[PDB]
Amino acid sequence: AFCSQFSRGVYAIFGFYDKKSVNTITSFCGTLHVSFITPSFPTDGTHPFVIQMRPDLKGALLSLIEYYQWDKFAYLYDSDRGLSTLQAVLDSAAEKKWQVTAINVGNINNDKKDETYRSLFQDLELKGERRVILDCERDKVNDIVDQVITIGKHVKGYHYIIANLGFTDGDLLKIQFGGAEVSGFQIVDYDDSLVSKFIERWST
Amino acid sequence: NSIQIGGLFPRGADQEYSAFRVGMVQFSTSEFRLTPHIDNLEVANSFAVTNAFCSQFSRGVYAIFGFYDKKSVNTITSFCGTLHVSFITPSFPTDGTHPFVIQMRPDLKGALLSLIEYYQWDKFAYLYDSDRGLSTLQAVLDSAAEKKWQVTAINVGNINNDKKDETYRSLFQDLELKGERRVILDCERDKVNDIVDQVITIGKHVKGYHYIIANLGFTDGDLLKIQFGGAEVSGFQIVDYDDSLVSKFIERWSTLEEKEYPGAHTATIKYTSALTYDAVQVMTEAFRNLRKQRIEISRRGNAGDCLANPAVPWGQGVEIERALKQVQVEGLSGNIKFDQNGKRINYTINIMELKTNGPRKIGYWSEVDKMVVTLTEEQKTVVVTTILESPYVMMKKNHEMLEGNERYEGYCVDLAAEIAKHCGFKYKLTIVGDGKYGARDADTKIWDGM
Amino acid sequence: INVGNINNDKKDETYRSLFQDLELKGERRVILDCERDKVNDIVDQVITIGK
Amino acid sequence: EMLEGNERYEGYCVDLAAEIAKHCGFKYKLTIVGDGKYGARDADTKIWDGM
Amino acid sequence: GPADCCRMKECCTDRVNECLQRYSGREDKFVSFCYQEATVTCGSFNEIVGCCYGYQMCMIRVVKPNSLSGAHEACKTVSCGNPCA
Amino acid sequence: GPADCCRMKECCTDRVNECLQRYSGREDKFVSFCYQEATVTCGSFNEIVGCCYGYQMCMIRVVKPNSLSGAHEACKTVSCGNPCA
Ligand SMILES: *[C@@H]1O[C@H](CO)[C@@H](O)[C@H](O)[C@H]1NC(C)=O
Repeated sequence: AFCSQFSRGVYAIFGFYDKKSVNTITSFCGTLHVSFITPSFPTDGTHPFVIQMRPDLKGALLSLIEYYQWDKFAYLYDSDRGLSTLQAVLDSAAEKKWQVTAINVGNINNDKKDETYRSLFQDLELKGERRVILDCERDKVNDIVDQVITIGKHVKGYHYIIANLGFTDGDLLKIQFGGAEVSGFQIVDYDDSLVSKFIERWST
Repeated sequence: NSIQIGGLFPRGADQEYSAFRVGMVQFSTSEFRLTPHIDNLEVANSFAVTNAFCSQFSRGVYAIFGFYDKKSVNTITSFCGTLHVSFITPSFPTDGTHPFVIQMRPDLKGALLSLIEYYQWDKFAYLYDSDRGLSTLQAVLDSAAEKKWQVTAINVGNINNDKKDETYRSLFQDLELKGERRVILDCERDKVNDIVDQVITIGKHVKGYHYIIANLGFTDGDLLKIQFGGAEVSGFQIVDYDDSLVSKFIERWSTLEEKEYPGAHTATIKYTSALTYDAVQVMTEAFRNLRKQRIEISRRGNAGDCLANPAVPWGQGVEIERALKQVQVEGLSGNIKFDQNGKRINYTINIMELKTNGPRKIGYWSEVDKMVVTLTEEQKTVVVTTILESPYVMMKKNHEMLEGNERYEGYCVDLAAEIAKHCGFKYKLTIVGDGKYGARDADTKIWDGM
Repeated sequence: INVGNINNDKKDETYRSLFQDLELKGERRVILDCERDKVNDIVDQVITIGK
Repeated sequence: EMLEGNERYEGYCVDLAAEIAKHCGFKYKLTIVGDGKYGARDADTKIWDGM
Repeated sequence: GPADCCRMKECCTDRVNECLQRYSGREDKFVSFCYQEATVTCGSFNEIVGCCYGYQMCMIRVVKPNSLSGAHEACKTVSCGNPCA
Repeated sequence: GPADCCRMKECCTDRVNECLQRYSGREDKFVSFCYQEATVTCGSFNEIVGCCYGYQMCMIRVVKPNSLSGAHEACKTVSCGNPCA
């Protein structure tokens, strides 16, 4: 597709990439001197000819963990946006006194996953851990949330931190009345006048 | 019967290409002869890999032998997957189900984890870089969560070599803080060597530390550095030099001239190069089995442009793939067999430990049996601390004219003489510095006194 | 407590207030005598408030 | 004669035993030695007799 | 401030465990030491008894070198006994 | 048979609460009674102190008629104080 765009002689390219294809995009845009702008996750390193629209979530997350003063917690991640954030919080856990349990939910197939989550949170019951961080795309986030409500861990005493800029993009009405604390990140403030006008135009 | 096979050698890889040529010579037969087209490139560059691959494709090669990096590996898997061209590589195994790729390198995960269980490590440090992928990391983290391990995951790959001096000193400072001794190095051999030098520099190679090198090249690198350091070092070896095959191969390898074959004059050989040799064997046996099964894979016409849309794959490719995957041969890496996806099966990873006299194999690791162990294997002056109390320990009137234990007299002095006499040691009477018996300071929580 | 007179259109917080008032007395043991639909509704609300 | 087990015995070593077992957290059954000797090493057979 | 029972126990077990971790592989030797430190940091109603006596005893008799994690995980639920005498 | 601490506390609060549930509207009056019975059932290291003293005081000062559930839910996490004195 990229070479198709290139032969057509386009001056710039706007797109998305995945953990697999991102090196192809970086390499090709870097070699052919074509500018690439993407909403997708930031590349870790110095990549020329790429303008990354997505802000870095690392600092916000680590600072939030420090804010809630979490000594020990569970970290739920997938292999889709990369382990960069995971590596980050692991290194920061090494610097601090943090005890972190890293669990990969990405390699679990959606068709056969029922008891996979029950066993997951069973292992989470082993350590008695009530603090949990979800680093995942909105879909996996929603699934995990539903599984949480099903086993009744969304009641009081549990604290969930959703890591993404999409905290209000997923459905929160589910665990909203559960009585458990939920925290997250929002990159778009709907209270801003610009965003308000945009939403007025958007809903119509 | 000229069989065109493309190949990709990263610039600076010599012994690999040397062993490749040696494989070409040894496994050559009158029936058919492989006609390699070698193309040198920058392995980390995706663009370069793409260009080389499409170049080999347009040339109409029946198979490609090469290398990839964490950056370029997806380009190779995706393209080989689309065009149905078989790719054979010594480079790190892909985590997932990748078709049309034959990975010569065995999976180290099981051997490593079983090794951890063998040494009974409850807590340790894990030093990794992102080169071969984080697959192993995910593995040891999930196994750490399952078996209740406390593991410190530290990325040494993101530290720049220009500014890295105090970074590692601070690293092992933070690591010494918790009293954690046990350390695992999963890194490229260069980074490993660097870390080692930093360790000897900071004197962390002393007794009490245990290092586990994760790779198949444990004896390929220089172990003489920390050999006398007094710290235990363990690792993995994919090439057994005690085997007759490897021994004769090594004799012929050592008799080879360095001028014609670069870096080929040696006692040993890098596991990558050996894997390359064995790869040549696998390809030869594959096409041989293709000819024995009476199946003609010969190309009718040129492949055309690899990029041309929609891409159309050739039928023969699948047949060549099946041909390669069904191969079972004997080689430097031991018994060589593949599953449906192309990963290695039934490999034997020799588990080795570095001792004073040198390295030795303490056992082997199998895909089924896990870890199995092979053949099982003056007087210092005693410092006596004491305090002055009557009549337990007292100074003699003439004590200035005497020296050592003759300075002191008392009940405890005589008792000391008796204890030393019965236990048969030389003893040195010394008075404690702070002049206290023993106590715990409520502030510093430090024990003071004898 | 009569759950039958509650209209389905406006019923959201009605059940929350119901089970809040039920939390006042600390009542755990609860008997549902209801039509299958009403049973389902009450159950779903119970899962929502995590009781 | 009317009691059974550790209730049959009373004494300093019995109470001390109860204390030790209570401190170390095990169930203990008091028994009297067979040969009725404390301990000794026979100089010939080199066999220890007694507790 | 105010002193507790449960808090003292959970703290006791955790501090003992975290302490024995620095001594890994010699662990069976230092149990009483780490128990001493833990009694100091978590406090005790009787200085002799310590924060949790039963956990200390269980650990001391069970713990073998490098077996720490399993030993603690088995022993941390044990009854502490009477924190008086 | 050690009585631990935590087991005794959770038992204490549970028995007190369960007992006070039987008296509706009189809840604030019978707190001491139910604490007595609860100390009896759960045992105590010092018979005078009871299973959990701080919880008893907390309930007595907080609990008002018909306010039982909330009062208990607030008071069950409180520090018990010194069990030996
Ligand atoms: C070869 O690999 C398969 C796959 O796990 C295994 O079942 C079999 O036992 C292996 N054979 C030997 C001899 O290890």
